[PDB]
Amino acid sequence: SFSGKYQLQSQENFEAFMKAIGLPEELIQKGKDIKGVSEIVQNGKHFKFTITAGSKVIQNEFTVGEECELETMTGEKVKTVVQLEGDNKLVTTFKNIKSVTELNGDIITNTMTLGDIVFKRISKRI
Repeated sequence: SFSGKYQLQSQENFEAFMKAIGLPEELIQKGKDIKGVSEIVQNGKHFKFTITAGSKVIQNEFTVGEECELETMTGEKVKTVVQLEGDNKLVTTFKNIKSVTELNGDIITNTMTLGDIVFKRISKRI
């Protein structure tokens, strides 16, 4: 069940992922200490998610199966549609990033693999 407000506990590769895409060392060292609340609201196919990322709040929505324009960090828009397996895995290919987001009980992993980089957030359902 995806309807919940999931706050960040243990963050693996924030320095290696953010410098590989295009972000500053000041916002990497500021947002590593800040535990960000990553909201997800499932209706069914529509998913309205609100990520509180450091200072600025970045909110977007995808429809499962049908094409969706989500904001990428370096650019502006990316056509990348999510497939839902088992009521737990949200799998998509973003800007060369395999975003594998599995729900295990009352947590959520977000494993964004950019080639050799493995960016693993572990955010608990709160």
